Amino acid sequence: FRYMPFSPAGTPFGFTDRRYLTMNEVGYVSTVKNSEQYSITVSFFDVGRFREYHFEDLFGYDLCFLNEKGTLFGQSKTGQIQYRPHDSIHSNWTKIIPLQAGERITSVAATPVRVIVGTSLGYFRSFNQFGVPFAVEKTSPIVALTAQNYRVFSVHYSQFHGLSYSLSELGTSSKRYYKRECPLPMSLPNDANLDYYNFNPMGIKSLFFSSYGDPCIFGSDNTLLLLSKWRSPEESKWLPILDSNMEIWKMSGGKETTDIHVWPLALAYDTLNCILVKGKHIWPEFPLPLPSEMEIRMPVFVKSKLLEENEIQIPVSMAAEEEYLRSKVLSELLTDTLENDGEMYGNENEVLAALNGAYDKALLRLFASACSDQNVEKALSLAHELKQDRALTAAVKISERAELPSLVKKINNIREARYEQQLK
Amino acid sequence: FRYMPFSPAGTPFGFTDRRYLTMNEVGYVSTVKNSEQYSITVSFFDVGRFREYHFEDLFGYDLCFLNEKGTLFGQSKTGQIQYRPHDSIHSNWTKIIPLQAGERITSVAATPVRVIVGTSLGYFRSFNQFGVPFAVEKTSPIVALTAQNYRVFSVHYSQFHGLSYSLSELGTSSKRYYKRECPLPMSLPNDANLDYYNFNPMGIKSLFFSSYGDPCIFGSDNTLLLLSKWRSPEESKWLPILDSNMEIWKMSGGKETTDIHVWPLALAYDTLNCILVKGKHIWPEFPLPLPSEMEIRMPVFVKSKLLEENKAIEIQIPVSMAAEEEYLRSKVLSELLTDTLENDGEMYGNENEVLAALNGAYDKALLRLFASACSDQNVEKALSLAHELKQDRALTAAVKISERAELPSLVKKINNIREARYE
Amino acid sequence: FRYMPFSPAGTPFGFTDRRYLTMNEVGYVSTVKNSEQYSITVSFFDVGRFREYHFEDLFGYDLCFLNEKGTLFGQSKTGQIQYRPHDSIHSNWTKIIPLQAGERITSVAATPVRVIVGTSLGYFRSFNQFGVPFAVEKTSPIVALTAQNYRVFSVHYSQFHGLSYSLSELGTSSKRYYKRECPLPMSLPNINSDMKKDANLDYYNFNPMGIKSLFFSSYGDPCIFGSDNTLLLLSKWRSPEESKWLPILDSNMEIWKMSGGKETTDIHVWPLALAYDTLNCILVKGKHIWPEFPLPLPSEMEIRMPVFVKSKLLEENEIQIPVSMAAEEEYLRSKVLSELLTDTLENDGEMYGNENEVLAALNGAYDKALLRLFASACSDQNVEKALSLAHELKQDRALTAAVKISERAELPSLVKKINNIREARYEQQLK
Amino acid sequence: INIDDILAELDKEVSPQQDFSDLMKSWKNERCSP
Repeated sequence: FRYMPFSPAGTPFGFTDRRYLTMNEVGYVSTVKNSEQYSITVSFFDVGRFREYHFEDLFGYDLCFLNEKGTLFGQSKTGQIQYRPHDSIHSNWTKIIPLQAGERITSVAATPVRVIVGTSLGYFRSFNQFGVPFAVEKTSPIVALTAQNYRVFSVHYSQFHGLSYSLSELGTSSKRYYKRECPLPMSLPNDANLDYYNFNPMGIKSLFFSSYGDPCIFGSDNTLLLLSKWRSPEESKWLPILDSNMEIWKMSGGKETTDIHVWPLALAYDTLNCILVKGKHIWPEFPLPLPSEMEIRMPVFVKSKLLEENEIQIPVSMAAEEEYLRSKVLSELLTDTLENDGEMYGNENEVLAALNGAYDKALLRLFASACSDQNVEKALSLAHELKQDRALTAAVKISERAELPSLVKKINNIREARYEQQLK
Repeated sequence: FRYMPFSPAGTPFGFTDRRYLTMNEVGYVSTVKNSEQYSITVSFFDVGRFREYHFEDLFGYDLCFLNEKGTLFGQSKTGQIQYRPHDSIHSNWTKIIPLQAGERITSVAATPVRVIVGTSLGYFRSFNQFGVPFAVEKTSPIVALTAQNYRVFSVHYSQFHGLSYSLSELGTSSKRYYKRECPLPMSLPNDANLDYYNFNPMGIKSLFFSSYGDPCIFGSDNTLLLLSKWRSPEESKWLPILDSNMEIWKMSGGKETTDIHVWPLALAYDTLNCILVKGKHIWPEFPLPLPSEMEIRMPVFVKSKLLEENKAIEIQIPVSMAAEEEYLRSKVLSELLTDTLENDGEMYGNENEVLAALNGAYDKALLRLFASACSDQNVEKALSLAHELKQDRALTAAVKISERAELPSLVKKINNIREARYE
Repeated sequence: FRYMPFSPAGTPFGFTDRRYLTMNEVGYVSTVKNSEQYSITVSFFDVGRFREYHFEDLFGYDLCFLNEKGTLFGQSKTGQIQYRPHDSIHSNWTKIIPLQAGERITSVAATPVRVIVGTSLGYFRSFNQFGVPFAVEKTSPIVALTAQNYRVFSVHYSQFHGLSYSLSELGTSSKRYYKRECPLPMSLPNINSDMKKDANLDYYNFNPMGIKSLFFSSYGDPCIFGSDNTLLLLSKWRSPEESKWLPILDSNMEIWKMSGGKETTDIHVWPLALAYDTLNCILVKGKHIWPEFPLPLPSEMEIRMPVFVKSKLLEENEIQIPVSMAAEEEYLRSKVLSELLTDTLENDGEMYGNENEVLAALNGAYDKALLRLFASACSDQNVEKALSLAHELKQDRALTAAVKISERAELPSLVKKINNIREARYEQQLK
Repeated sequence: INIDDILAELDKEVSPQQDFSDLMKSWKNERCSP
């Protein structure tokens, strides 16, 4: 087994001679072979506050991390980094990392206060944003690293320990760890794409953050995970929210196909921006196409039970349960972000309100089907979850239309106990 | 490595074409394969509460879980389940579990408020007792499950890191874990026993809860483990409390018989109900033998020391070895009950008197060791147990044994603990 | 994979018939192979207080652990120990551990309060000096162990777990954990094919984990010395989520810095124990990496953080270091010793009586070498690199001398930012 | 079972675009009628 240098959503050379080095929600960085040297481009997705440029390499960089403040480059053998801020006022600097025999650099990070270089023996060197060193720490070997505003997410690995994340937050002086080396649920691998697995053996395509502060990771199972309740020490769950083996199978008309793939860039409120690469080679090529979108669906469908109902059309008796889960999950990521840190844009309250309106409404497509087959106990327990009170009396008028008269009493028994709750 | 569909206390086919699927304290299942379908035979131990029913298996259900309320079946390949309560009023619903390419269903579980199905890619699907889901979650792959009234036990094993339990509970509000993937102190294994390892490669025979809320597991190590103080994460420690192979050598009186295999059933605060399997097979067969019960015993005896002791002549153990076991059994079983009465309330009502029975036996089991400590003319062997006694009536009885041994300096040391204990 | 028993800093037989068993600051104990029996020799280091005695081994007591109060022994096939204290204040009693088919005992422990014996399948059997059992507990297999007055430090290993340490404490009537089964950053010996012909095969046949010695500090912080030839150190272990493994020393640098740029491999490093800041050592010089009779004198060695580059010292010509490099190493090396020492005071207090004086002697040289970066950065006209250095100066007297450095740089705009940091201390200090 | 009227009360508890759609509609009707 070998270690390879990792950068978010990179791509290898192939038979061609120009590749990307990173690709995230700010810009994409490409490189081009001049047999002696390299010509590195830093092009941006935003246009207003930023400019693009290009410069000439004389060292052979293959590691970068592009974000808002700076652009931290790297070199995988000599241990040579360079930090190029986007501002014209602050100058660059260069430092050469100590390396022992038979050692590499795996991945780097460019937080607005710290600069982290993690090597392939476990060392954890932390500078400041001008080049004054702060610490040297020994941990497990690191194979991926990323950051947002102040927090830092990483993936340790050894040949005998096994995969483990770690989620810290180097603030001004606060170094509150949250999870230190807990295990992580992901499946590593075990052809036209044999050129890919020589390049990245770990199988992580591109890990990133959300726009609200929730870690994600896009495994080689093509299943975007997500972490919830990470401010709490003992409630973290890994909710899968998308299968790229399923959204393609719907859009191909109920058919196996080997032409459309998925390459992720970033996450939004509920949409995923994707580079739908079409071909054998599952990396995008030059020029970079337009980022499409794709919605998130909880994986509750059946590959067989849709085909017996015949693009793919779903019956409402199966589509009702999926919207029950999806507005249930999205509320727990929204009701805490306001309560702990707060809202950024200001419109966070009304989308919260309209998300509850999709929650009770999607339950009533199921609650009516429970009365249709003469079932009082199954339809009883469903009326304990409607936190919206104006849909409680709305259910009573559905109880009389199905003529289950004992059930009409039980809902009014629920309303009174939640009525006396408010007075205290 | 192959992931096989584990079932609690389940036996393979073997040469015969009828085998069991489950076993616990309330019932068990046998199945017979006829010419075209399978014949599942539910059959109980208690007759005073419920009734036997049995019918034809249309798909080849090979996973099951039997509890006090109902039962739950499922096909590991196709992924179709079935939930049949023992009451006739509530209905039996059938839901199909969504699966992927190359994926099994490892184990199932049934709570009176929830239903869990864990697959071999890590999904942790949770329903209620009617068929309304709550969440779909992603963890490490699962090989065993076990539930009680509110709390669920799990066992994970990846292809990389593995062997780690996770003791959760399914609260009415939020699933608040207690151990999230802590490492498991249990040993994977290193012909009639060939097909037992092609059927269950982990060698886990039966995992369950106690009747006082403490998990246990009986694996292929032939040793009963038990987790103490599971609620507090500071002092949660495993206490191995029964050797199964050493009780066989203790009853035989100096004979090592390698055809008596043990099969545990449940725990009832003192005793372990077993199936004394005799034969080349380590698993029982048709018909099922009677329950046999063994009083629990610490593994604090030596093979060679009991051999030279019982060389002149059941195993006769000296009092010097006898009170060593009785001290630890009074030491383990004391602490397990005091937090449960403090946090879960009484269940049987007479619990406070049982603590007086152990704490009474706590004193005597030290005092037979206390005379075992001073009879080897060593002063240093005895003085620490004057601390380790609990009662004050014990230290009153500890001063009369020190006077007949002619140790005047050890008399005043027991007196010094009284100035520490009176305050 | 085959397990092997362990002892702190124990050499193998090699080819001769005498070897040592343990080695620490108390003294080194050694055996001599009688053809049929064995002959233990227990030698100390402080001869004015305690005295060298010895006897004959009839059972092969190859596991041992020597401390200030007693000297434990043990056989890893019979499971028979015997506690023989130094003076005639206790007897020498013997208790036999029940062993099973294929089981071994890998290590022992010797504390002033308790006795700990761990087997090769996890039966953490606790005794005391008074000889009573406490609890048989089941954990992962154990290949290493050490302890101090109450605490214990262990290293587990399995085929299905990987390396994991455990720091717990035997209190009075309850045992509490701090880091139960957390994973470990240590290299395992990557034994290649050419080492089956090397002179060091017999060491690696003796010890596959490659841990040459583990021990505690003089103040009570854990350490290790593996096959990476680095001295790891755990800090801040009281906080359960802010543990740090800081490599305070690399032996592979002090060979090359002291040989004058030579890649000579004929000198090695062998640790015994750790002082306040210097490290006692045994400098073996030969084809065998283990010390041999008679053992050389315990020599001292100062610690160095690993911030030096091999290449950039080659154009600077014992290899000499510039002042442009020596401040930054001294800034770090004084920073972590100002973190370990303080938390021992505000939890325990003084252990020898002189802790405040060595404390205030260190924060001055920290603030003194921090000025050397300030004078180099102002001459390169990077005034924002100067501002980032300012917030670290702990004493107020450090800020006063830094004002006089700014006036020789001819930056009247920079000095306004520094004085506003000084007065901003005054508001919070009154709260 | 129709929930849309029950949803239509749930949310409740001249426009300058419409004038331009009428000028564009009255302009197309002008040029083709006799």
